[PDB]
Amino acid sequence: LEYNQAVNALDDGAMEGQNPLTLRSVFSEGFISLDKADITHPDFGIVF
Amino acid sequence: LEYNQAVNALDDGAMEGQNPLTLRSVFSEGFISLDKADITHPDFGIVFSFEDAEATLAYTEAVNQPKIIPGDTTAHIWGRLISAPFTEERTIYQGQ
Amino acid sequence: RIVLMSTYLTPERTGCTWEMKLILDDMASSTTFDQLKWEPIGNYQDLD
Amino acid sequence: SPQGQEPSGGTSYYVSYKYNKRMEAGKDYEVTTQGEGLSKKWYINFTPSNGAKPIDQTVVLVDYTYYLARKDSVFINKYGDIAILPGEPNIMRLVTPPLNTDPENLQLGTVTVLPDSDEAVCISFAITRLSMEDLQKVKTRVDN
Amino acid sequence: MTEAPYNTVRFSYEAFLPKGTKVVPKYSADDGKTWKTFTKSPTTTRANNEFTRYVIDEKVKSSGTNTKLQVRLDLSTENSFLRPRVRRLMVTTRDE
Repeated sequence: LEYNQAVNALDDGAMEGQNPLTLRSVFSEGFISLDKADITHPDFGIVF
Repeated sequence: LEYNQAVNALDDGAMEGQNPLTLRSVFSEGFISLDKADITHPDFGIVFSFEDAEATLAYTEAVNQPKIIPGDTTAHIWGRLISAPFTEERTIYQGQ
Repeated sequence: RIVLMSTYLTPERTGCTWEMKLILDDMASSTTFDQLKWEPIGNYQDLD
Repeated sequence: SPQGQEPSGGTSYYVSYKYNKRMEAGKDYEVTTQGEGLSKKWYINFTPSNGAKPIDQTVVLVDYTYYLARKDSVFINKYGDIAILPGEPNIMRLVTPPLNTDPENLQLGTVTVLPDSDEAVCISFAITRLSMEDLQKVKTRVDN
Repeated sequence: MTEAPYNTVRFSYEAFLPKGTKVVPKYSADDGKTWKTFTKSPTTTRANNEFTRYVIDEKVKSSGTNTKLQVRLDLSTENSFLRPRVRRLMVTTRDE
């Protein structure tokens, strides 16, 4: 999994990939991480 | 996740482009191995740090064992060992 | 660069501090162990 | 008095130089802070408010006191005679562990008592119980 | 690269260079014979809260493909304590 982590971080790192960079960037949320929850939008009437 | 990742390699002989299809292949280095390093190129001179995953310029490893000023050293040099200043005391005696 | 890899036991009710008075090739001629203080070093870990 | 050539009193005459002024506190530098937490730092702002500053890209040199952190290696023993061992005092960069070898007091790491303060940090070569910390070494790279 | 012959190399790599330290990023598409500096410049982006990443991308064979290669970082400095530091080499050989 760490060989595969180096392949992904360095060789997906190297791209020549996707449709080059059509997709710019990503956000992801399991409904689990304090740093991706915006509780500073106290609109957050929800529980993980 | 490893056998779903193995399944991704079982897509990847067949995957549709993955890229558009442009990828040739990658040479890549994380500085915990000798296998991508051309140390046989004798101008090579880095010091990879083998779980730390970084290197810098190679180093001259100047090892020293310090040497003792025996008076200023209040410590008794206990044979090979070194120990505080002491007197003896007779902790035990049987006199029969 | 530097290392301490001296070796000892400090039993309980004992202690072993390790220190240098470092005159440097980075320092002037008169700078000697009078002017230097006991500057401490950690064992089994690298130092600069 | 070496008796070469000289100006008059009323010839348009002057002297000029860069001078190493003793730069003055608040006058020639305020201090401000930037970066915080694991990055908390201080800045001799060559007073953007007040400064008789040097010329741009001509020297500044600063004297100051600051707090050492202290990397208090803490350990526990066969009935709580804890080696609460106060650490090597240095800045947090390499505030460093006294590597205690009391054979009762077990390696828990360090209560790194904070600079100008009290608290704790543990980034170390120090190893706790039988490397069973391996469990998290594994789970971390999994979680990456 | 006879597995995927390359006209192009993205010599992407990562280094924290202290003051005045260097890496020269190089290829010898002739497998380590003539150390050519990468003739198309790295995108010297800040990598993270420390390092610079250095995304070269370059038609290293101008005229069809190289089938083979060597690539390099010439770590170098003004003193033994300004030490250039290196990680995350990310070299797609490429055919674009």
